[PDB]
Amino acid sequence: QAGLTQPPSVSGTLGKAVTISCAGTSSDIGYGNYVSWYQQLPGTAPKLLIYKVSRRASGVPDRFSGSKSGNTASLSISGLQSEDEADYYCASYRYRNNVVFGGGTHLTVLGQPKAAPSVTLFPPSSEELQANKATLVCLISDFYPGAVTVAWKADSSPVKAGVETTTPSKQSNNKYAASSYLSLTPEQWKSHRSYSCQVTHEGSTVEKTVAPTE
Amino acid sequence: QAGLTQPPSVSGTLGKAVTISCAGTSSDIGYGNYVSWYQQLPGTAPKLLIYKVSRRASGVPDRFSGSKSGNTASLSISGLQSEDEADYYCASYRYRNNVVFGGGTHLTVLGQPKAAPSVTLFPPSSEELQANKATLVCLISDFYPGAVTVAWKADSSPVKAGVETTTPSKQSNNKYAASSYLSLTPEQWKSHRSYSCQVTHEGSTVEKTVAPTE
Amino acid sequence: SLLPVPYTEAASLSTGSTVTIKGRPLACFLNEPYLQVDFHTEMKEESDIVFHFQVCFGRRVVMNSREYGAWKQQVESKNMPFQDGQEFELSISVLPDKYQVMVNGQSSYTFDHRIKPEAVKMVQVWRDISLTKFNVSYLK
Amino acid sequence: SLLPVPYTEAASLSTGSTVTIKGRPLACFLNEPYLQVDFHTEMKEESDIVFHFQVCFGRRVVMNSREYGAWKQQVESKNMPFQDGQEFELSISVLPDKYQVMVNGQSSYTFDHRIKPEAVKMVQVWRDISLTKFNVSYLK
Amino acid sequence: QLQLVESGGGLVQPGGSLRLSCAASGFTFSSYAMSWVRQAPGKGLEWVSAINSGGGSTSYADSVKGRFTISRDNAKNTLYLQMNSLKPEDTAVYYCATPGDRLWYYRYDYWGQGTQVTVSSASTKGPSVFPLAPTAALGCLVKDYFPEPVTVSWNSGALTSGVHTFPAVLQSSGLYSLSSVVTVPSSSLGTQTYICNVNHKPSNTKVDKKVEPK
Amino acid sequence: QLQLVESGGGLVQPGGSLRLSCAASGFTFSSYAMSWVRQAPGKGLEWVSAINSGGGSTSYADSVKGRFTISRDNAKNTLYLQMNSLKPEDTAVYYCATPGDRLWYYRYDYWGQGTQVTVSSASTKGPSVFPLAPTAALGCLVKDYFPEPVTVSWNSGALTSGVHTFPAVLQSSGLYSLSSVVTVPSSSLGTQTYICNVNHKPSNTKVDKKVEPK
Ligand SMILES: [Ca+2]
Ligand SMILES: [Ca+2]
Repeated sequence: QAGLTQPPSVSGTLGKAVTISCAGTSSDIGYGNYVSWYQQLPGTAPKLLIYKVSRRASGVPDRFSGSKSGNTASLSISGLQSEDEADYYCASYRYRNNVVFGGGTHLTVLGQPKAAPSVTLFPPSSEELQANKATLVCLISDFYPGAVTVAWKADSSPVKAGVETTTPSKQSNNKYAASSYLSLTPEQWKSHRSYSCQVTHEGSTVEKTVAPTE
Repeated sequence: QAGLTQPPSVSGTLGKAVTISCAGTSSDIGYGNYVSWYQQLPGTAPKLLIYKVSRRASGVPDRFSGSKSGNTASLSISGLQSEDEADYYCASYRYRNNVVFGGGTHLTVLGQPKAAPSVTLFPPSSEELQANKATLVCLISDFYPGAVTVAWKADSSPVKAGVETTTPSKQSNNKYAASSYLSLTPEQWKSHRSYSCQVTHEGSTVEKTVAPTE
Repeated sequence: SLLPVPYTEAASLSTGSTVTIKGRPLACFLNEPYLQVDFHTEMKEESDIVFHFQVCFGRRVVMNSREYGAWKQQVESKNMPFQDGQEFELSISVLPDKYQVMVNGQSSYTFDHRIKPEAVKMVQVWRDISLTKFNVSYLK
Repeated sequence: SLLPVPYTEAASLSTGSTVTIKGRPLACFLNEPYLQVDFHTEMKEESDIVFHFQVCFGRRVVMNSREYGAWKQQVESKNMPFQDGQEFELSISVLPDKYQVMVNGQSSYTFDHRIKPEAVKMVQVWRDISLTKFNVSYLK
Repeated sequence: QLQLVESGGGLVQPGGSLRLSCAASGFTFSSYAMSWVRQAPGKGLEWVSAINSGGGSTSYADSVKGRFTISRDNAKNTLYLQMNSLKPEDTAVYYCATPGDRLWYYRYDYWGQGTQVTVSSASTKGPSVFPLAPTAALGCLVKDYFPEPVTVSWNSGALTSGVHTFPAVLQSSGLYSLSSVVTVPSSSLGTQTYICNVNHKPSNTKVDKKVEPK
Repeated sequence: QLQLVESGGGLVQPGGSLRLSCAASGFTFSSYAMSWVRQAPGKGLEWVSAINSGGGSTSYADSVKGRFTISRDNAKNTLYLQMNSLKPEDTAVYYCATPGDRLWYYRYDYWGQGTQVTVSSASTKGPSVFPLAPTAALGCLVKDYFPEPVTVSWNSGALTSGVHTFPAVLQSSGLYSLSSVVTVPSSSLGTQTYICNVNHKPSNTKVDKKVEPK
């Protein structure tokens, strides 16, 4: 059964406009005025933006508008803001199936100022070392765009083993955060001169280093 | 009969406070709560500020306050503004005499920026010269403080005869205006090289000159 | 001849239904009498309001809905066909997508459906008016 | 037992006079019924109002005067001694410099005289209340 | 909008009579007490007379008692002041004001613009009007008139921005002169016609003077 | 304030059962239809079940029909979801939402925070908590737990400003780790006690860890 089909990714420019399409069938979008649009940030409940195809929800400004033509609905967003960089879902009643949803669209808001990551590196705690384990914790904050690559070094040489890195997640200030963890034996930690976390963001690397001799 | 007695002049500083006293008798201010205060700019109707000793009139901010003690009423003005440089009158009902008024107080608001006068000088018109008369018109605008002295010159020498100068008057922008007129015979106007209006404001002279050969 | 005010009556509305009210303000327009018409989801007056129509005679009309006990986005109209000290006839028609409000036979206000008119169970007419007529009519 | 609403009565007030009103709101506090008490300069309801007392039940009280047909500086109070769905006793006492307003025996609001209370010729009680008592009493 | 407009002022010989009128609009005139308040040149305010709403009760200042009569026509919304056996000490700007009675704590909430009364053994004298040829500044010289006031408008009241009518000079001769100047764009000179409309009601002089470049 | 709070989520073996609850407050629960909506990891929203105000009419998505039962207790203001014969495809965050019915155009105006359901043949694993010793940045490392979520508070909820709890990393091992860091003034180190309160409800692990300088 064809489902509510949305583009997985769309981009719009800060201060400008963008449209998000949602293709359905004559059983759902083309059946009545039961189209809703939701905004969502990962880890939180969706928030209603539009209902009844074109009506705005509570506190939703008029720059958010909805329409439909045949079996396809569209969400239009003008005066794009940093807050608008998020996920959007269309929904409709479908004959005998209650509410059906689109797969979602991630909206990127281009033209925002570049923000370099702020990096904090923690060495293994004395408590973890007593438990015969060692974890280096590299915390990455306040970066924009929301994409980084993390490399690790044991002294001057690259180390790929025991590296675990999260995807970026949007913060309250509309910038991004991520973390990287390097697992070592307490023996490896003490045998090397130092360990470094190197974070690359938009072609620029920021590096933090910790020594067991600190 | 002693009347409502106010200080003819008071000064206060911009952003600061000032009090204006009004001394009466047990027949008026000391008789009831019938004290009113009016603001006035010369040439316009007075505007009520306070009534019933301490109540504010329509659109009058709380920085204007009134009180009384025995037979004397006081108007207090805090957060002094350029607009407050004006005349103030107290009034009270007087037993068997309806409303009695004070003689008025001129309030000067010190600490305002100094503004040099803008001077325009007009020579006699061809129409006035045909009528066997000649008037030089010296118009003085936008000066602060509101005090100027005007001197006239026939070529390089001072001319005192036929000079008529107004007192300064407050403009809408809270600066002052004045004018000076020099009466001459059409023969005097044509016989001299030039005539000048010299306006002195806070020790600085601004001069304008007109030639019959223009 | 006069009906009780507040006037509360059970109702069943759909496209084609018309609620006709004939009344008069109880004060001169200078004193700002009000008229309020609320289409409720339940018989309880504290229930949600699908369509709230509030006239401030001589000043304005406000329209809104109360959902989950909270007032939503207000709509304001400066249109004032109501005349000072006069009897009025107000009729509210249920169209597929909105209510169409007539005042003395003239189309005066509209309000898009926020909740289907089929959710209405009760109509309350109240505030500073005397009421002589409350009729629910239907045309398919 | 009920008095007509709007209730309009001629009056003569001075220091020591008390206007006592016993009534009940006609709606639950969630629906924001109003109560309005106006001390007028003349028998005409379009006349100036020396003291306007307006309760928005469950929300606030506004007090003002209407002079030369214009509303003046509003005073607002958030004090709400009136209880939802209950009968109230409101009494307005004329003191030398102000009105002192009691609600169910408790001092609740004050309003400084803007025009002498001797200018009052009429009192009007209106809006969303039922009225059982209106008494003018005097204590020298 | 509440309005009070006095009229009837002018020049009167000593011992002569004059009737002032005050036209009320924008309020229920018959509901309020009224008063006349005057202001002599360079002096304070002085209450003259008072009348209740119905017109049955009147009162007068000791200085005017037996010479002045206050009355009102509630069907015409007009207040009057009949002034007999006039004296130079009666020379003043006369204002009608309201309420000014005991129930309103004797306050004056609203005032008229005022009407000028001059008691003198002197003849009225109409002014001579001369153009002051030309942003660009141009104007009209209103010379040698008596008594005050003169009104000046530009292009029959159409032109108001950029207009500065200066307070009059009282020359040693006993005659007044004033100037009115308008600041207009240089571009408009030639294409736009500039006329000063000068009115001196005491001598019933009406002069319309076109101001052209030399 | 309207609130919806889901609970009852956790780890369940395939074929097992789980009962979710949604506690409603701040509105007349018995007046509205309710729905359960779920979101699988990295996927979109999916409507699960619906119930009318009284509880007499229910509906289910084809994927859950015959395995799930929606019910409500209007005297306890609680919505339930009884889930039987659970499958890995049932793993998701489950939200209760309202109204979601035809009369309200099927919109979801209000949502709960969601409850995590994990269907897996795997055991719960409580985390190890390690301090990350110290403006000044300090924190807690919450290592190797399963399944999500863990909650982290500081000083039993008193400390909230300056707190940044990072989204968890899912390591190659199948265990999660996260870090929570608080930015505090350098002055407070020594005088102020800093404790991270870590809760992992699936394994009923509760760890309070004091973070001290080295
Ligand atoms: Ca109309
Ligand atoms: Ca109280």
